[PDB]
Amino acid sequence: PLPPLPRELREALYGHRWDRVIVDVRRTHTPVRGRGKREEYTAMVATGNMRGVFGLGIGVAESAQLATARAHLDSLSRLAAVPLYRGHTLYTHVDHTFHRLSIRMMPRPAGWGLRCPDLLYELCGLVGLRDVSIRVRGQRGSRFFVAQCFQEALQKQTTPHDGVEATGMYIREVFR
RNA sequence: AAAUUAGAGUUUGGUGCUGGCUCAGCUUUCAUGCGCCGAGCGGUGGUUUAUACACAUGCGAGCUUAAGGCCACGAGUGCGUAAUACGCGAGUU
Repeated sequence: PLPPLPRELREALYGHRWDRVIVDVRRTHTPVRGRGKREEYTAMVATGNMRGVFGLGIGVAESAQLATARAHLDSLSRLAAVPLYRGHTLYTHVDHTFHRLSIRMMPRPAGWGLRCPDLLYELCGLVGLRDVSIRVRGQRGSRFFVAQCFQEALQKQTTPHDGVEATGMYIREVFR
């Protein structure tokens, strides 16, 4: 089989910096009419550029290298952009729930460090979150749902630069 | 110049739930093995944790002009007490 790569993505791999993280690789099972038990390796690859554009890719195949390569290229096909404060923290408090998992995410002032669970440490270093305290609640037994949940939870927040043109009201003085 | 939330493994042919068990965290013992006991300056800590069990012996309240004058402060334990207790807040005959 052959995985796809476009033309205009080939200004980006020559463009931004990039890092790659496999989320988890999982072996599923199916007993099938005719020959027996067919398995697929499902692989989940995250890819960011450490400046606030994040990507996820889920891939399914028969063997582990081909599965991780498919999810590797699927993530690099699928990128979404996430606003940060100066590349280290998120704008608001963030709460979200994918499948039924209660993530709770807070901003922290820069130089707090990442106080953060296992895979989400590489995830926040991937997209570029240097200073965030998180906790995940509910059944945390799946890596895939915390990855997808984290992508949507990043996409939830609100940006202040879409106001100053049209609110008549200037937005500055960040002194605590 | 206000200093502020870590999970993972475990259940099933697999997936997700459902809550439980465990490990990684910090603190804690004259704990129990195995090993050193070089020497000094120190902090500190033992509620002999328990027995409010039985105490050998020695010492802990004597001072002072026979006689008289002053020795209810210090130390220990938590039996009893669920409220004249203890804490907090007002006023006192």
